[PDB]
Amino acid sequence: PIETVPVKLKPGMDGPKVKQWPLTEEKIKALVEICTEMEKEGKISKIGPENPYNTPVFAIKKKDSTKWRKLVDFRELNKRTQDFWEVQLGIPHPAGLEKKKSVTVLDVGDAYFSVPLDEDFRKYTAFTIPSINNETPGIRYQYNVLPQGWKGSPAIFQSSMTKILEPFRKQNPDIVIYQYMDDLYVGSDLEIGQHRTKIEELRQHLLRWGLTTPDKKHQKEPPFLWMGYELHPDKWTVQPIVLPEKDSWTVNDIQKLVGKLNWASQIYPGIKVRQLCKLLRGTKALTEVIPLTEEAELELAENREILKEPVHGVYYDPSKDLIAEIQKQGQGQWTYQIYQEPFKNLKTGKYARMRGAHTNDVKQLTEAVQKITTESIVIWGKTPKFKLPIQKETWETWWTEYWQATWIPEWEFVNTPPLVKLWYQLEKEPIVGAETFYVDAGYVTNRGRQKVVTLTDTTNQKTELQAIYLALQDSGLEVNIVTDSQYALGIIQAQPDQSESELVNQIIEQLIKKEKVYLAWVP
Amino acid sequence: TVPVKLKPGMDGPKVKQWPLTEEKIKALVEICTEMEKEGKISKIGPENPYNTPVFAIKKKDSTKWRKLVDFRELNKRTQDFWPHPAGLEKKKSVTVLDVGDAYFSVPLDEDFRKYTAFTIPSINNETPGIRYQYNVLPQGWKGSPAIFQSSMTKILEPFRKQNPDIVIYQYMDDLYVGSDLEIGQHRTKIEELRQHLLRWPPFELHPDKWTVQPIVLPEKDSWTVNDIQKLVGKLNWASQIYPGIKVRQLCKLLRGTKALTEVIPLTEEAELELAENREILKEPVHGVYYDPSKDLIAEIQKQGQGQWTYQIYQEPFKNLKTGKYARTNDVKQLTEAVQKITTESIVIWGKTPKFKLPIQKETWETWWTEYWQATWIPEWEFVNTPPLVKLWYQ
Ligand SMILES: Cc1ccnc2c1NC(=O)c1cccnc1N2C1CC1
Ligand SMILES: [Mg+2]
Repeated sequence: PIETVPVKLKPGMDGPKVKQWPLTEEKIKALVEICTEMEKEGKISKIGPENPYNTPVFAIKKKDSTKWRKLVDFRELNKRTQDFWEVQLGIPHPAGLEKKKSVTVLDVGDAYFSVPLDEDFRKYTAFTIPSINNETPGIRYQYNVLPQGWKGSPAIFQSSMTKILEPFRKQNPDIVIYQYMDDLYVGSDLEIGQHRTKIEELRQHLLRWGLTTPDKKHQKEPPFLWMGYELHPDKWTVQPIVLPEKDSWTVNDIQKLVGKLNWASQIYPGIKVRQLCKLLRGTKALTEVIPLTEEAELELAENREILKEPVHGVYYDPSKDLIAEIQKQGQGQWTYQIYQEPFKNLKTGKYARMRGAHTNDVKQLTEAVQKITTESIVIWGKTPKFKLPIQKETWETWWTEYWQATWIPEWEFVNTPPLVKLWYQLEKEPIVGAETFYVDAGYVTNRGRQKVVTLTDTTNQKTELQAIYLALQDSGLEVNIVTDSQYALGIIQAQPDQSESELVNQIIEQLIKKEKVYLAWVP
Repeated sequence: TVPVKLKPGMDGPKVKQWPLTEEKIKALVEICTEMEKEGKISKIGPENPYNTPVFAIKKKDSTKWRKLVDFRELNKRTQDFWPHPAGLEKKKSVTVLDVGDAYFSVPLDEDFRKYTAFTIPSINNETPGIRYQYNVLPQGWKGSPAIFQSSMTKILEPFRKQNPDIVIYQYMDDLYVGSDLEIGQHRTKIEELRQHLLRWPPFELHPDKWTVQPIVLPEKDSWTVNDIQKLVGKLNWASQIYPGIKVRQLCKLLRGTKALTEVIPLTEEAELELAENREILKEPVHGVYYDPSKDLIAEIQKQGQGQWTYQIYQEPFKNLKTGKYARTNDVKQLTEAVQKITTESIVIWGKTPKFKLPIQKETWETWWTEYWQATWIPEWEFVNTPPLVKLWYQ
């Protein structure tokens, strides 16, 4: 039998003492039956009138049957029970698996109910079964195995399973086993018959510990649907997504659609939700109907088309390098694909994250590269070689002018428009013969010129960018601009090419036009 | 074993483990698998909810991997234990030795081992991940050096009396051996130590040269309006520290709205002011001492071209030190610098400082272990340094 994990109640706290709520004589009987059987099988044990601890239990009817099922409410015990090692939080991504010839899934029945419980804790698992007679006291039991509904069950079960699987995994290094709650996925590259044979070996090995499973005739067959994917031993995809076909859309429908569309972008390239998402602006209710604009209609149509024919993800071949390729698919929009075999995606994706109010394509591209890097280490434990639409010269330039540090693993330029570039650069030294503008809601120039305007619905730093803006407008191709705004300075010094602020964008527009622009700061 | 406890009320750490590369993981397995065989660590069960992140760094001048356990959180939650050489920095040259293996020969209080739990993750969460805790004193833990102190004096006793010409300071897993002897007569007494130590440890600093980069003003042939403006702005910023700095006279050349590039001859009155301003900056401001009761802060600035700048203070502007580091890639450099500054900080004050790094947390968390080599890990946060500040240094 399996080792017993030492459980303890949270510090200071004491076991639960919840009175048992009333139960119909009917339910009382059904329970005495269920519990009497559990006591015969050793899962629970009649205890003495000494145990003060108690947990409420009630009966539930199971679909199809006159029979009732027992349910124990272990909330309080759960509150008073220690914290355990976090039951697996992270799940594998289909794209990190290596293909198998055969993959078999197995359900483990009698899961918890087949694993010993720490002897010192069993006294807290106490529950009482009310007797039908009024003068007679109801029977009290406690658990001897992991109880369903208890805090430490999920973790202690997995713990045990892993131990139980130790040998078998050792004797069979050619077989891969992923444990997920009560399921077990088992893949191998053995021949059909040999595979089925090994499965049976595993089945018996687990049963040697009282763990039951389904026989070949009863096992689910591929593709297996899991965590939103549709898995084959050789390929993977997201489970079939259907797009609504209607002329009345509510905010609810649009949000669900966009959500559904995002999910797909990890395998279906070309999916876009920019227009659908716009339909969400200013919405008043989840039930508000928003007419689809002409562009949203076109978008839905292309996605619908993209989704008509399925596409599959191939699995990770650990013998091959990982290649990552990024494309700019619109302002602030990027798309990336990760493959090993030239154009047989292990997976794809789209990054649209803008970090900070203002930014440029280089920063963004670089952040996209970091996001992908992190993602790969997680799925394949190694970083891909990148294929980028930026030239080394360009990157390097922006790199050494930026105050923040950053890295980019091995990467090769890929002449695939649109190539990312910098639309402008501030002179490093003031321009000779270029007029000089001194801004402070107006400006004054050395050439005698000036102008002042008033502004409403304006914030303090907003007027600051206004001055600079006006100056750009009124100046020639080359211009020197002097300001006391540390704020505006940074922004522009950052050489952004895109922004939330319209004002900034216009300034950028001006900036792109000029031949030479020198910006200076003064207290 | 010694009954250690966490600072009152405090519970154990539960730090998430930053994802690792297949390479580092394989190394950590080979290593922990081995520490298990030798009883230094043990697999733990679900009844342990604690966690400390583990990493794998490579040793310098060695092909072998080293397990770096980030006990930063645990060290903060540990109780305090109840002397830094005023002259370790004075010393001509100091060498650093890793005596971490000293601990792996001393037990850890049974009821404390739970707190040292750590995990070796698996690629793409395909397996549950290997969980262990320590049985011996773990490397990197605040308690190890402390608990091992006795046994450490009982062993440095002979060399200390035999060679009272060399100062020996310990800091966690490291040993700072300083002296003024010849570098050959040094590298020797050092190996004479590596021997007196094996009698019961792999690897010059020269804290003598560690200089305080003063603030500098441009020395120009001619001075344009722009030059003067950058000058005034910078000076003005520094007047915050050295209140004797005046610019009144410089601002006079800047009246009106001249052309940025217009060259300006400097008035007699003005040229005499700059010189005074220059003199004032030649040395660090007076009356700025190190308060042991305050955290040491360290800020870095990317100067560009593989050049960086740092300052170590406790209060703003009141700098205990300032430096510059120069050459790779941005990240490699920043990590090497952090360490260089941490060492110096240790050597001079005996405490690591708190860094303010100019880089995205994700980028750092990603590559920092590719070039880290120290046995300790300083505290750190990520910032967005302004332009003006960076311009006012180096
Ligand atoms: C859900 C899941 C999680 C992790 N790995 C796998 C699976 N399921 C599979 O169906 C699968 C498919 C192809 C290759 N490995 C797979 N398996 C591995 C076990 C053989
Ligand atoms: Mg002005």
